[PDB]
Amino acid sequence: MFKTILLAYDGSEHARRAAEVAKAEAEAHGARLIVVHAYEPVPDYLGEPFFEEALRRRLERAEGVLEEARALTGVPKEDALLLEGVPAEAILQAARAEKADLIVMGTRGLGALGSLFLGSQSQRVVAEAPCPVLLVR
Amino acid sequence: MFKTILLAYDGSEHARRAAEVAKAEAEAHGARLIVVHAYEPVPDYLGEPFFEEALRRRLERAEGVLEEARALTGVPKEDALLLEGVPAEAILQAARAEKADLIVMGTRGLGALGSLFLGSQSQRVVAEAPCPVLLVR
Repeated sequence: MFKTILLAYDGSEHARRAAEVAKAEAEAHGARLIVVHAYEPVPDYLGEPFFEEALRRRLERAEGVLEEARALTGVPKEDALLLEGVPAEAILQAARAEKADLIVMGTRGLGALGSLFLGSQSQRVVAEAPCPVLLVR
Repeated sequence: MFKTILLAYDGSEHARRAAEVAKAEAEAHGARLIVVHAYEPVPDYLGEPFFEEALRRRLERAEGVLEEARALTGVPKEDALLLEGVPAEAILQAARAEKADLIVMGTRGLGALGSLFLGSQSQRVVAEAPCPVLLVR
């Protein structure tokens, strides 16, 4: 059987630190490490040609952030997932689908709303995760 | 150098599950596991002989809960600590003093006030911990 560590990464300093923690946990447990970056879609009230230009830049940056996480953790490309949607929901859906044993994530980052206690996306994952959550500042 | 995993234990089902997680983390990392149980003191407005009888029962139960955690994790007696005071503050003071690398704790338990999102003591530890926190339901 194998254990799976899921890292939520958004390019924030919190997430870089979470990446170092998740790499060490996967190595210590002999577990598979899956890295996920989730991005919200460009809003569709933008008109031509702005929508299309924003769609291209948004995806290119999202892929640049996920490539960074793959470079910091060393996981194969198939294990670095790019999900479009509400971040916490993407993370929780990946954790369920991958039968994750632990989700490692920064205390803050991942979305636009949060407090100095937790970002709104980390708080939703802590409330609904199907496995233990390792929070990293 | 050595890594230290600190387990907060209160005898709740959350804490029993956290104990299984903390035992596996210490084994996987080759880390020292310190188990802490914190209890609040008997209130001193109780009169004689009630105060003294409550003092004796409270300490005996606190030691029974900590012995349970030592039996579930296998740590030596010197590594199972019994602290009297506000739970989260005892936990955070132990984590600082023991240079903890991770605190593993249930999402709920440890005190008298909490919500269905987190107990008030887990929330304070998440807000102030000197290291990453691994929350376990």
